[PDB]
Amino acid sequence: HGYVASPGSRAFFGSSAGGNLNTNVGRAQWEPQSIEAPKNTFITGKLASAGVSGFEPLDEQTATRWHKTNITTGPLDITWNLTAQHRTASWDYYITKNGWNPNQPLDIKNFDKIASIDGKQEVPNKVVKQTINIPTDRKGYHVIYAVWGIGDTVNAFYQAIDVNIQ
Ligand SMILES: [Cu+2]
Repeated sequence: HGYVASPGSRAFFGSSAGGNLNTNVGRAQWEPQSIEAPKNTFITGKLASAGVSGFEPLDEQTATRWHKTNITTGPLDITWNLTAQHRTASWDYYITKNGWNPNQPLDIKNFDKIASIDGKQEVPNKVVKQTINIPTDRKGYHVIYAVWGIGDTVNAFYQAIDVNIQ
């Protein structure tokens, strides 16, 4: 169990720790760490919630619905907080392509992978800091999809992150 705290994930921003910068986020208000589903679950319109019961409000998609963190292209520091550390297989990061439609349901086919870090089947610390590169053809509102793949189960934790790139 864990979430991306920086840049704040869509779920994290729903919690008091995230400043309640997103409203009406269902279970994300209290447990943004709990978005757990089998690996390779990428159902169109159900990426933000990973299809998980109680997280449905996260799946709404418009250009103005969610709070964005202002970022630049190039290096971006990602910080996860884990409320329950687990042996880890992988960390994968995707971002929406230039030209994607922010008023349409999220579809993984409209993202590129942009980083992949091997967990080496070890147990990470409760704060995990990684650096990924944001490609320079991205400007404006984009969604980063951060995926923590568990080493000793068939599951992953899924974190949609709303960013405004300038
Ligand atoms: Cu857990």
